[PDB]
Amino acid sequence: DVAPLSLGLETAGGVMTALIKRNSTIPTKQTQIFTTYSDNQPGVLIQVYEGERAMTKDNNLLGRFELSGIPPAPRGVPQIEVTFDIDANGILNVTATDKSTGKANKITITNDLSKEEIERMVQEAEKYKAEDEVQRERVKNALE
Repeated sequence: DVAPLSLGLETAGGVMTALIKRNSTIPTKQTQIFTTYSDNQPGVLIQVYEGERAMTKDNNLLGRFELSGIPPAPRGVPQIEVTFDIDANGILNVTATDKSTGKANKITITNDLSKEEIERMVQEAEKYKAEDEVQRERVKNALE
């Protein structure tokens, strides 16, 4: 019925950027536009995470994929359309599309987390909220 944890990707500096918030009713789909952190960046590495912590290293890695062939441009210029989709079965599909070329790549996360594991993660996020925000502040929608 609901997404037990927020689902997002890593933005520059290892920042957790959530596309689907914890407790969102499913099926659900959210889209955000991202960009490159470096000049003439030829690709973006999409790193899929689940959890409530501000930094991705403190959340659970679900999977990674690369989107290559980004045409040369200054940092912050390319437009990468990222869509997180949860179907009726609770399965997550993540797609990244380069708006200039139309090139897309995707990953489907399979469940081949218990109530206590989810509760531990939510509680830990509440306990370390300040340390987490300090780390986030020092390091917007740019991807590496």
